[PDB]
Formats: sequence, C-alpha cells, structure tokens
Amino acid sequence: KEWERKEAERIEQKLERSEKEALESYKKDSVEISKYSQTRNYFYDYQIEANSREKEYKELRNAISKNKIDKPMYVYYFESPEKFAFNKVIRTENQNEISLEKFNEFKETIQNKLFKQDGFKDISLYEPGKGDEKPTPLLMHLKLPRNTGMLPYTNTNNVSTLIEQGYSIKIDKIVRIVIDGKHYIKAEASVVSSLDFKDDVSKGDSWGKANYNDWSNKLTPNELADVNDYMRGGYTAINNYLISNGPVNNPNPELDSKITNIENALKREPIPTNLTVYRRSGPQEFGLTLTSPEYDFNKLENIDAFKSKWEGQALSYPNFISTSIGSVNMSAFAKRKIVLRITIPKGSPGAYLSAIPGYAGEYEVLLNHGSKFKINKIDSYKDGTITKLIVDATLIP
Amino acid sequence: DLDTDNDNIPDSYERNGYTIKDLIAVKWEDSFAEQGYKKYVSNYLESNTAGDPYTDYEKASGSFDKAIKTEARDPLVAAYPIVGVGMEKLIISTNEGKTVSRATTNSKTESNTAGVSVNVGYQNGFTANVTTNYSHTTDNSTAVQDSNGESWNTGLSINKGESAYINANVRYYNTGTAPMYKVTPTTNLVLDGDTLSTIKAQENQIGNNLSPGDTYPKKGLSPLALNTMDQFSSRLIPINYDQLKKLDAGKQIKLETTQVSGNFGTKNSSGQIVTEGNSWSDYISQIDSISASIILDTENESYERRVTAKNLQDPEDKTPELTIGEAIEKAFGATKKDGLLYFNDIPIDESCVELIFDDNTANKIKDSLKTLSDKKIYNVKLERGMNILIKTPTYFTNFDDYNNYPSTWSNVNTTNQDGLQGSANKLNGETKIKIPMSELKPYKRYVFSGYSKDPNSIIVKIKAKEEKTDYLVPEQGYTKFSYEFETTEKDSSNIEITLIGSGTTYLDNLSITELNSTPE
Amino acid sequence: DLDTDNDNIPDSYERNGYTIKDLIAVKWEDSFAEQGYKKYVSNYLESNTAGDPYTDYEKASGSFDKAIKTEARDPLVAAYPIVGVGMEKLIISTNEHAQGKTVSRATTNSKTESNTAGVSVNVGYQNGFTANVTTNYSHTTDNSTAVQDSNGESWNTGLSINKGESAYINANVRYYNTGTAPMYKVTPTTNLVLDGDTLSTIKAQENQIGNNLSPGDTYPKKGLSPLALNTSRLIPINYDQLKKLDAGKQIKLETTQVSGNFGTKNSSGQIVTEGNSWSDYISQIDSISASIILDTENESYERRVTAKNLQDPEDKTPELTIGEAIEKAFGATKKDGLLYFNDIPIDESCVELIFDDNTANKIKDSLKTLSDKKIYNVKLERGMNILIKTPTYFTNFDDYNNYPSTWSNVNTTNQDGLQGSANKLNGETKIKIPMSELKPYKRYVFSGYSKDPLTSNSIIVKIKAKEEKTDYLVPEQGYTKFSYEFETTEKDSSNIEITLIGSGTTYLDNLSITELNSTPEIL
Ligand SMILES: [Ca+2]
Ligand SMILES: [Ca+2]
Ligand SMILES: [Ca+2]
Ligand SMILES: [Ca+2]
Ligand SMILES: [Ca+2]
Ligand SMILES: [Ca+2]
Repeated sequence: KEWERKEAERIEQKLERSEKEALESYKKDSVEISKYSQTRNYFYDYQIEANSREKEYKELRNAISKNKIDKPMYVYYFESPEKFAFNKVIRTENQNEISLEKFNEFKETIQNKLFKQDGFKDISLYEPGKGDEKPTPLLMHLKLPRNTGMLPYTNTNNVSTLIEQGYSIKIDKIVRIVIDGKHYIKAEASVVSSLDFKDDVSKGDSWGKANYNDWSNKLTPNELADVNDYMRGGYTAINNYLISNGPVNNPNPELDSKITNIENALKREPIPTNLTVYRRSGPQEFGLTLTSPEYDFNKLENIDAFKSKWEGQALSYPNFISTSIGSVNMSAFAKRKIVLRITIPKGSPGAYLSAIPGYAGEYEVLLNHGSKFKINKIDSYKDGTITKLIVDATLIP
Repeated sequence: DLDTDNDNIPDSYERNGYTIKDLIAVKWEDSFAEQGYKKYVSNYLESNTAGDPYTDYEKASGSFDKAIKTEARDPLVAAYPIVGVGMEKLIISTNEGKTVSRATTNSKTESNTAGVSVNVGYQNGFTANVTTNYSHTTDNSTAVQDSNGESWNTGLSINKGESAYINANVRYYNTGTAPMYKVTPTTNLVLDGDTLSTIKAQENQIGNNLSPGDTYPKKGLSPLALNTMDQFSSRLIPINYDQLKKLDAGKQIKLETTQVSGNFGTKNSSGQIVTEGNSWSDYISQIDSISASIILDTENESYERRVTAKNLQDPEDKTPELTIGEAIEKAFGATKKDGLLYFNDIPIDESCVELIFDDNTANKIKDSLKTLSDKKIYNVKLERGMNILIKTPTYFTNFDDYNNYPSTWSNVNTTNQDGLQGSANKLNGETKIKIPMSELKPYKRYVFSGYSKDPNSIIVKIKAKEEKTDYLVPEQGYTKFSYEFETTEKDSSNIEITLIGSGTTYLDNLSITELNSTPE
Repeated sequence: DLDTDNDNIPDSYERNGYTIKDLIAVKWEDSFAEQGYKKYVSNYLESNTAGDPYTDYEKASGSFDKAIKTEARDPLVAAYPIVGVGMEKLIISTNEHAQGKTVSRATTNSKTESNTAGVSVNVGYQNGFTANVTTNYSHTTDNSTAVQDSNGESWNTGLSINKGESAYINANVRYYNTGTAPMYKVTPTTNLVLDGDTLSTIKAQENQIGNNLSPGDTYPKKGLSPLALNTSRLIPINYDQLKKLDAGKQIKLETTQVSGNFGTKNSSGQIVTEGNSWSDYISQIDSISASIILDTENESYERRVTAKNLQDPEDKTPELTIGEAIEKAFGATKKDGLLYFNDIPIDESCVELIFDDNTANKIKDSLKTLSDKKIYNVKLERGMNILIKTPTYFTNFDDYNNYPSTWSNVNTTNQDGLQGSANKLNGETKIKIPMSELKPYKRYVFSGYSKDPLTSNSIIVKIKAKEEKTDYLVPEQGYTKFSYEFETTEKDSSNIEITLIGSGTTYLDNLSITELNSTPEIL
C-alpha cells in the first residue's frame, strides 16, 4: 500500500493534461469505460471515431504504455467465475465453503487453456485480507511480466492499480485459501503473450508484407498458380468442394492437386509467432441460418444456448479459413452476428494473403483446411441495438 | 443465518450456543466438551458482546495478541489490566544521619475484609457474610514485620517540630488479564486520611510493559527503591512528630493506584505490531459501568474478572444473563466436575469457601433468593452492578478428597454418606487439633466455619490470643456456623481447637479463613 | 498445495515435513539429510511460528540479518537477546574525585550460582527422578562475585573507617550478550544489589558501548582492557555494610532494563535499525516459549523454545520431547542413542538437571505414566524452566576420560553399563585428585551410578577433604544415581582423596564430579 501510493504520486507529477483529465473521467466512469474497452474493437472505424469514450480510452492507454514495470510483480484481483467460462456461481455470498467437488469442477474447466484478458482492469499488489473488498470467491494472483503497464493512482482516500491487460493467460494452479472464514480460490497463473493487432490494421499489414514478400518466389509454379486462382476466384470453388466432403462423395483429382499445392504453399512459410485474428462468421458456419431464432442474440437465452453448445468444444472447418488481422466491423458482414477470435500457435501453417499486389483481399490471412479450434470463451456486447457475440477460440493442431 | 452486526457469525448460532472449531463457527451440539471445546454466545445489536477492543469472532476464536490470559477466550469476559503497587521495606532517616529500617508485607485484599461482620449461625438462606466496605486489588494494605513491639521513637531522637523522611522499596504487579504498555502508575500515599506525597513514575525508568502474572521486579528479586528516582533524588517525603507518634500505635500504611495511561497491542498488514495510536483511556470508562466484578484471594495470589450481565428492568438490551455458578465457571478456569467447581485444586463452592458481599447487592440478591426454591446463590441471576469477593481457606477439610490441615484431626471418622459434600464426620467423642504458631502468621484474625446437621448441644473451644468456648444446637438440615478469633505472636503457645458433640451429630466442610490483623 | 497464511509454503508443506533449498520449499524424504538439509516443523495457522519479527520462510531460507545464530534458523526456537554484566576487579578508595586509602581485589563472576546455591542432593533418588529441585530458579541476569585474592584480613584493616564516614566504591565491568539475537542501540541499566539494599544503578548509555552488541561476544573483545567505572561518576558507600560484606555476603549484579533496536533487510541494501525496537516483541516471545538453560564449565547458552498447551483441541503447535527439544535448541549430533555438542556428551545421566517447584512437580506427575522412565521423553508444555549443568569431570569407562588422576582397580573389560561399558569393582578404588584443579572454597558433588546384581552386596565410599565423610552405599539390581557433597577450601591444603571399598560384585558407571556454589570463608 505504502509503495503503491509512493509511486502513485511519483507517476502523478509526470502526467499531462489530457491524460489526467481522462484519469478523473475514468475515476467517475470506471465500469462503463471498462466494458467499453472490452468490446469497442468490434464496432466500425467511424463508430470508434465518433464514440465519446475513445479519447479518454486512448489517453489512458497512452498513460499505461508510458508506465512500464522493471520487475515481474505478483498481483491480485477479484472477478466472477463467468469471466473464466465457469458460467455459474462457485459459492454464493451467504455461502462460505467452496467444496472439493466444485473446486475439482473449476480445475477441470479452467485447465490447459489460454483465456483472453483485454481492456483496462484494476488489480491489487498485496494479498487481500479482512479490511479489503472481497466481492467474489475468485481471487487471481498473477505474475505480471516485465515492462507491462502499471498505473498506481490515488483515488480519494484509497489507491488502486490500473493496467491495460492485452494478453491471454494460462492458469498454472488454483489453491483453496480462506479469508475471514470464507473460502476463496487463489489462482497462480502465467502471463502468456500473443501478437494481436485488433484495430491496428496498417501495422499488421506491414508485418505480414515484411514476413511474406518473398513467399511467392519460394513456391512451385503449380502452387503459385493455384494461389493466384484462390485469390482470383478459386476460393469459392475450392471451399465449396471442401465443405461438400469432396474426396469422399465426389472425388476431383485436379482439385485434390490444387488443395495439395495450397497446403504445401502454406507449409512453405510457417508463422514466426503466436497470433490473434478475427473472423466475421455466419450462422451457416455454426449449423444455423439467418432465419434461425437462435441466431437472434438480442434475447439472452440464445446467448446462453450458444455458450452451452460451443464453449469448451473443438470445431472443425474442412475448408481453408480466410480471416483477417482486423477486429473492426465492415459493411460486408455487419449483418452477421458472429465474431470469432482465434489464437494461432507459433509455427503453424498459414500465410498473409494481402502482400501480393493486385489482390482486393483486405489484410487477409489463410489457414489450411481440416483445421480445429478449441473454443475457450464466449462473451456478448451490443453493436447498435444488435447483441453480438465474441468467441475466443484457439487453434489446436 | 443473516448477520445483523458485522461480525460474520450467523444469528441462529448466536441465539443458540456455538463454538469455534476449524477457525469457523459451528453450533454447540452438546457433544464437544469431551473433545475439549467450549461454548460461547454473542450479542447481535453490537459486534462486540463485551466492551474490549477485540471483536467477538477474534476474541472467541483466539485471534487476539497472545499475551493475555487464557480465561478471556469467551466474548463475555473482557481483558483489561489491573495494576498494583506494594511496599516490602521501610527506611526512616533524619538526614537531609540516624536510620531505622524494617521489613513490610502487603495484602491485596485486607481492607475488603476489614469491615466484614461475622455472625454465629446464618439465620436465612444467605449462608454468607456482607462486608461494609468493598476494596479492589488495586489498593492494598501493609504490615511491618517482627520487631518485638519496641517503640519506634527510641531509635530516632526526633522531637516536636522536626520532619523525618520516607525511604522504601516498592514492587509492581498485575492480577488481571492484560499487559499494559508505557506503564505510568501515578500512584499515591495516604496515612489515615491526610496524604503525605503522591508518587509519580515515568515510562522508561520503570518497566515499559508490564505483563500479567509476573511482577516488576520479578518473583524472588529485590524490590525497587525510592532513592533511585528522579523526583525523589534530592528530597524525600517529610513527616512530623505527631504522625510518627500516631504510628507508634497499632496502625498501618496503605497504597492505592489512582490513574494510568498507555497503549495496547494490535496487528498490522505490512508490519505485525504497533502500539502508538492505541490507548486504554477511552475504553476503561465503558467497561467500568456495564459489567460486574468478581475478586478471589488465594493465600498466595489474587485474581479478578469483570463479567457482563443484563439489567433486569429494560427489554431493549439483549445481552444474555448468567447465573453466579456459570459466571465463575466462565470467568475463572473453573472445571465443573461432579457438579462442583475447581479452580486448579482448591474447590470453589458455596459449601467450601467464603463469600463476601457489599451492602447494596446483598439486598437485591436476598430479594432474588426468595423467588429461588433451590435456595442456593450460584443459580440467582447475575445482573449489572454486582461486586463479589471470595476468600479461600488456609485450611479446609470436607472429609473428602480435599484435605489440607497441617495437623491431623483427632477422632475423625469419614465412614458416612449423609455429608453435605461427600462423607462427613461423627462427633461420637470429641475432635481436637493442635496447631502451633509456626504454621500460622502472627498477630492476625481468623474465622472458623462449617456445616452441621443433627437429625443435642455442641460445644466449641478455641485456644487463641483469647480463649473462647461456646454452645450451638444444630438442626436436622444444614446450618452454617462461624466463630471469630485472633492469634498472638510466634514465640507464644499454640492454637487448640476442640469440638465436643453429643454422639448423634454430623459435621462437614470445615474451614479456617484469614480475616484481619490485630493491632499492637 | 493449498495456502493459508501470507507465505508461499502450503499448509500441507507447513507440517510433518519442511525443507527449503535454493529459495523453494520441498518436503522431506530422509535421503538428503547429509546434504546440509534438515526437516523442520512449523505452524500452518500463522506466518510467525514464534514471536520474532521474521517469518518462518526467511529464517529457514537465510533471507534475514546474518548476525543471528544458525540455531535460530530453526522455526521452533525464538530469537531472543539477553544482555548481562560480568565484573572483574574491585577497588575501594576514600576519595570523592577518583589521593586516599585504596584496597584492591580481583574477582570472578559466576552466572549459575544462586540458582543452585540452595540445591541439596539425596543419597537415593526416588522413582525415575534423577534430578533435583532449586529453592529459586534464576536466569543468567544475575551474577555472583567470588573474590580469589582474599587473604585473611578485614576490609576495615585496609581502611580504618571508624564511625560515620566511609570510602567510595569503584569497579571494573564488562557487558556480555548471550542469545540467538544481536542488539544495536545499546542503553542498559544494571543494579548493584547488596542483599536487599540497592547501592546504585549504572547506565552505560550509547557512546560508552557503541552501536553493536552481537550475541556470544562482550564489548571488551575477548582479551581487552577491563572498563573501569569512572567514565559516569563514582558511587559512595557507608560504614554499615562493610562488616556485613566482610563477614559472609557478596555484592550481586542484576541487569534491569536493556533498550535497543534490531535490523531488518530493506528492499535495496543493508539493514535498517531505526524503525525497530527490542521492546515490543519481547513479551510476545516470553509468553509462549519455555526456557532451556545449559551451563558448560566455561560458558553458558539459553534458549526460548515454543511449546504447546495440552488442555485445548483448537491449537495446532508442535510438541517435542525434552531431549529432542535440547537437540534442536542448542544443536546436537545424534550418536546412537546419544546427543553431542562439539565435545561434551549430554544425556539424562551425563549432565545435572535443575527445575523450579512447578516444573519439578509436573515432571514427577508425568513420571507416573511414562513407560520408559526417562526425563527426556516428557511432553513439552509451555512454561518450563529447565537448567542443565555440564559436569566438570565425567567418565564412563569408555571413550571419554578427562580426569587428571588415574584410579585404582579399573576393570573396563565389561559391557553391562548404563552407556556401553561398565566397571568391575573388586576391592578398593582410589583416586587422589590434586587440589590445583579444584577452585577454592567451593561445594562439589560426586555423582555416580550403581548396579549390583546381588541381594545385599554393598560398598562404602569415603571422601577426604577438610569436610570429610564416610558414606555407606547400598546398590540394587538396577542403577542408582548416588551423590555426595563435599567442600573445597583455600589453596594451602592437600589433595582430595576419594576411596571406595567395593565387595567384588558391585558395578559403577557414569562417575562425575561437579560444582554447585561457593562456601563462605571466615573473615
Ligand atoms: Ca454478534
Ligand atoms: Ca452476529
Ligand atoms: Ca465435604
Ligand atoms: Ca501458506
Ligand atoms: Ca505457522
Ligand atoms: Ca560406559
């Protein structure tokens, strides 16, 4: 507390005017700005440009990027089990005991997965005790790495630590601690970082072009010709053949050679990092229709049925997957209510498609057919009056 | 299970009895005593059942700063310290250089037993005594040791118009259940009304903290002198001729503790202990007006506790009542075995030890006992404003497991089952005990008490500083008798206690208790 | 795995196995005991096992101040500083500035004298009680002064003080620190107590000592100059205690109040000792820990070991036996059934034991129920005060023999001893121990163990000194600890003769001679 407050007024003397004005703007509007920072990236570019909270959001994000930490820090916070796809209550507020079986359920839910943490979030530096707020039975105790954002700030009589979480986490362990006779879950997790761009699409385009400008020279002429077909209209025919169970129902050896060339081309240059991409998926990609009543997420029961059906599952696309680095909404698929967030491990096949001159693909990347995604989380937000969903999934090999 | 006062204890567990095990509150299922657990009850309009700084969960679960006694574990008996000061030596000097110096011994409860009046036979269900004056442990009375009665003025050639000085040795002790930090006694001296000089002590020169049980200076060590004090360095307490010639008579000097201040311990999140912002100054004035006082005097040690109880006339408070037996069971480490309470090995009972009451509470308890059909004072309701002293016998036999008389009693047979507490005696012939001066303190006062039944005249005969023989006819039930005497100096003859019955009477629970000291 | 307190070590690892290596915590599997690693036991209910301002992690991981003894790295011993006063030389002069009439004596300060000054032994010890009871138990706060260069002469002879005046007193003093703790801001107070009268109280302040008093060391660094009492003024005396001091009695040294702070490692560099005090944690420490004092013939140590309460289910605190408590308190090599210091063997039959009244009574109560009948296997309750005296001379007819003389009729070719071998008694056994190894005017006790596998085969012993005696010892099928007092005297006397006439069947083992106190010489 004393150390936290000390670098709170140590930070406060180096701040600027717009940064501090955004700081009190967040002080009065913490919850709404935090929920905005959760889900602002799925709107349009001009929706964000016309949004009222964006100037304060970028000033606070600049302040968080300015303040880096020198050493890894173990930090504490409280959050709902619904945040970690445990869409239920572990123990209620009148309950004080987290049983061994529900702790086993929490273990078997939150294990071996990477879970997203995005936006601004407050945390505590020392272990909370009796004199602190304990709203949830879930306390995570995380090793934040070096140079991560760090804002101790004194708000009235208290002090708080605000960060811009922009990373996934791997939950290494959870233990069953007791505070004031109430059972709490203390989570020892690891910060695992992935390359994400969200709305930063020009810099991701530059990275993909720098990583894939010489990729065309390394392919065979058969592979290069089939890639040119795919970016010149062959994606429709190839994906239609692949979804329709091609080699089994209606074998096409020319299309088999084509998809083999595309697969080997994607195998030519595996990606050098863990990446996070976005995809405007349709109901047809999830066994639904536009006329499906379950597709209307504006009611909560459709959201809950989608979470029950899809979270914690492995989903298979037998066709090549076309996604993009951008999370923003577009006129092509603002109608579609499904936004899929995909985490790709390092060394997986795939390539940046928009480095080739003469292609109208907007910052597009392609993934090999037959791929499987482990759906980790589903969240919700309101794009206009339309409830849309955020599906955090990870590519499993 | 809703919580009214913010203490995280379900209300159903506070209306019922509950214990703390596994650092949580579970209901008392009346099967945890053989485990060793004990039961508590907490009030719910306030998170503090008693007015100590520590809260009901912390107090009742043992989360306090560990230095206090184990008898304050319940949330009903608070923990505050009661310091005391005594003198162990006297020096009188005329130099601003003849000197006379002797030894003194202190008694914590001597003035409380000063004004108690004894009666032969208690002609009610009271079966006890009432003192006129109630004195705590914080004040105490002293006796100079053996000097063969020689005049104090033959060693000092001081006439009318001259002043001598006080030099002495003092000791600080505690009898409560708390250590008090930054000890500032600010005690005083009075000499039959008029004070000579108050005694002011500072924080660092005397011991900074002063834990209960042990003393500053420690047990078996030299008491702290008055010359080694910054106030009493160039001057001492002056005395005129009239005062010293008044002390030539059989009179005593007494000490009190007036007002103290200091901090108390607590716990910290970053650190562990801080004792700066704390204070006892505004917490004593709440405890002193809500609770009721119990004092006990074993011949080696005095204890006191302060147990809370409800006022009768007001529905608005929900502090639960207690009876006297349960109050002394919780306040003291009193094990209730076979229905009888034992502190460590001395039995504590209405039929085993002496109970002394003040004037005001005696009327109310005698009003309450008429409602009670058991006619025993351990079951009456304890209310706000009770002041009880209890004194242990030096020697008490119940013709049972507890026997401590230093000489065997003649003609004692315990082959009976109709005694009040276990077996009793038969006065088929006559009982006698010789007890010399070497087994007794010199120049004191005593009372001999017991229970008798006769389903005939009984003669008692006491050889003492004054011989006293008397008659008493007993009843078919039990009636308590008591007889006062005094003894004389060590080099004198003995104490012969004789009881001649009629062959068909029973005597049980016989005790000898110290009352006062005869003057000289 | 599961965490309770504000420490990394889980409650499963907080009990029944506790090892820290390379700043992580691991359990114990009895394999890497020879890798410099030990199994500890601590609480899982709180951070601090004892009253120290250090967690069980840091003191068992080395993340604390390095001036603390490594026996305090164990979590079951409380780090506790004790500051005592030794005195070495007395000078008496009649002047108030410092000419005048001066006398000068050289004294020795003994720590463990008044604890065992009123201890008397029995010829036969009842039950399994192989120990004694003191009138009063004292810690190492008090020092008792023995004048060695005292010829037959009254102190009045060197002063010729007649009626009302007297001389002034000056002395040479030293300040020792024996404990598992240092102290920095030195401000001690010590009373010169003369049998009930306070002569004066001396305060050393800060500048006369310096800002460090590490444990095990004095302010005069081993061999350095004695510190006279002039640097803060002289102390007077009167002509009433001069004959009282001359006849029988001695001046006692009693430390009263010692103030100081401790050092805590900060985030950046060296220790800080400004926001600390050895005045708050002390009563917290003393409330729970027991007291184990050990007194070697050349030095002493004393330890605060946290013990338990039996009369409650709620508390979870480690329990120890007496011998294992001594072992972890001081550091003892486990020989086969034996405990070792650097050279001294310690046991319940190889050292001498002192308890006060309460501890002796409750140990005698516990002795009724133990099926092995030893002191060292007694459950450790909070509030015991146990003193151990390492013997001056001790032999066992085995590897250890430190006796200056050689006996007569020594037969060590037998193995039915208390510890390994025994001695076959055939006739006499003579030791003629020269006096030069015995301190003047001291009370010494000879103790031994007797086993006679015969019905009435007995021996006599006979101690020849100035206060000689002949005793008749009756041994039984088991061993008795039999002890006899005698008094040494002034140096112009002969050797001490110990004869014993055996009957050819009796066996002796564990023969020791030890000191109790000093007898008052006539002056
Ligand atoms: Ca309550
Ligand atoms: Ca309550
Ligand atoms: Ca009886
Ligand atoms: Ca732990
Ligand atoms: Ca612990
Ligand atoms: Ca041997």
